[PDB]
Amino acid sequence: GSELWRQCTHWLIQCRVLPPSHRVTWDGAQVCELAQALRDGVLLCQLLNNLLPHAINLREVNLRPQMSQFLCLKNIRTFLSTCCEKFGLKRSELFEAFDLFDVQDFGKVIYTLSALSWTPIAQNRGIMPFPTEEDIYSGLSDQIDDTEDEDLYDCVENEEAEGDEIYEDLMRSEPKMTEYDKRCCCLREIQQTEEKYTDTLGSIQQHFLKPLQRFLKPQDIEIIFINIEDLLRVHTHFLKEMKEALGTPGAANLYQVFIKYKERFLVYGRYCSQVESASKHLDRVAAAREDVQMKLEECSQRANNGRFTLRDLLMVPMQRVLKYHLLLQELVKHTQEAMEKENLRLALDAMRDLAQCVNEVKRDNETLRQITNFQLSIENLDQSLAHYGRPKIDGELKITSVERRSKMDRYAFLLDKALLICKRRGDSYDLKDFVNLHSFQVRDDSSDNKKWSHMFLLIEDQGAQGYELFFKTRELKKKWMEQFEMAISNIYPENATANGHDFQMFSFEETTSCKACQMLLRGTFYQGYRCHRCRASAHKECLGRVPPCG
Ligand SMILES: CCS(=O)(=O)N1CCC[C@@H](C[C@@H](CO)Nc2nccn3c(-c4ccc(C)cc4)cnc23)C1
Ligand SMILES: [Zn+2]
Ligand SMILES: [Zn+2]
Repeated sequence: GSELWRQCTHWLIQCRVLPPSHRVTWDGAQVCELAQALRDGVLLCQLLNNLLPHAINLREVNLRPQMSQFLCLKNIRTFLSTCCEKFGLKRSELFEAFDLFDVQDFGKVIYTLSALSWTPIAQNRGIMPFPTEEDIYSGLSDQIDDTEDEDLYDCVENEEAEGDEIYEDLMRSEPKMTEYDKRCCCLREIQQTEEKYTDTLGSIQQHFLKPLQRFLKPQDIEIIFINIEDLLRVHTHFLKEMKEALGTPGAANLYQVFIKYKERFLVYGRYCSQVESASKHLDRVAAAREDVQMKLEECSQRANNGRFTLRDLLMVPMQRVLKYHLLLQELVKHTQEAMEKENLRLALDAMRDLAQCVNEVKRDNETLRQITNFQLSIENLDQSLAHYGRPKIDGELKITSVERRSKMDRYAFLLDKALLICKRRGDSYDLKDFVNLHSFQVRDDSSDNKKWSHMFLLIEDQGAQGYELFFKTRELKKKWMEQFEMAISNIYPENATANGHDFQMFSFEETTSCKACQMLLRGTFYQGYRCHRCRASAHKECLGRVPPCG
């Protein structure tokens, strides 16, 4: 007998889609909060996965589509497509992507979730459908833009979950006391998981790599396996040197093994950057060749008795390097001697930085996936989008010239170095104007609260050409103007031109270190800045601390 959207919320909490502590759950919550929570299609996609195992492959979901209408619509459509394919819903029971994204018909989205709650697939899973037996969605268009909600995704599967299962299934150690005894439990775990790790590396080389060489070209082996044989080397040595440190009573040398191997573990950059490319190539040679497909089964049978496939095993190196800081965090907790706790604290710092190095590669690999998708959907685009930096924001806007008065309804893609003025042809987008942001600057003019009256300007440094940018709400103007400020700030960062330097956004392809903080320029895409004059490379926040140019 409660309003239908409140029933939907309760069904969503039951499907483990919404955190029970979420504001949407609370008394007094407005229907707009449910629309904001479902808008980007992430929870909706998770909802189908919670009802049906592998209804949606995580690689098909954009897990954080913050400022991208493009990524949001892809998610909503995936959710919608899976609904008729795997849940057997009719097109009449389904809503159109904009009924949710631009809250054109929110009731329809609720009806669809009700149809979904009433499907057997869900009914059987123990979950109570809804309803058991007015007009509040009309003002939704006006309220849809409101606050980044980090906590909204608490019930969403991480990208690294699949890999963490395979890792823990393998590293599974056999199963109160004092701090020293607990400290010894940590040391034992560090060695036991490392031994299994080095053997797992060995298993990949011996039962997969070497036997597959008879089936695959050296080219295919390089793509699929990368530097697994080099990782085996580093670890075979790391294992020997770590055991020596654990061999001497007291293990007050252990931390130095970690430090020495921090630079040696840089070989992971190569592994992390090519791992997904490897997986897709492995998946294709396997799908095309029945002989390779059968050999992989035999390799899996002879190595672990069908427990792990090669595809699962190749996810293990990224997981191991993420665990080092966790195994050291627990050890340092149970280390109650001032110098030894501080020595291991330095090793922990070195392993946390390696965990950040991992995550930077992952982020940049996700950014490239986004860029290549933008590229395919954008027509009349001659330029390669990867030369223009990171995507900042994308969606509909209204535009005119500085002198002109009549506004044109356009679609825009903002990246660090460029603004792409488009007009969509259904799903594809026509590039009408490619604005290079190098010569432009943002100017806001206060002169309100009328749809599309919220405007700022894009003015050229030569005063040559201009643009008046109009947005539906004051919230959308705020969102867009902040991203333009962020973009322009990345083009001309603080201290870019200091001490004779000409620091510009640069995408390093070779392993470079910051000339100021000595730390790695982490990642594979626009990692930082370069001065063409003295060839100095730095982090955005480090430009001040760089010695002068010549
Ligand atoms: C030279 C060959 S390459 O393969 O290394 N090569 C590829 C193309 C991209 C290159 C860009 C450089 C820029 O500085 N980044 C890294 N190099 C080494 C390592 N890395 C990490 C890293 C380090 C440790 C761990 C555990 C995980 C990740 C992150 N980021 C880089 C690098
Ligand atoms: Zn310089
Ligand atoms: Zn730096």
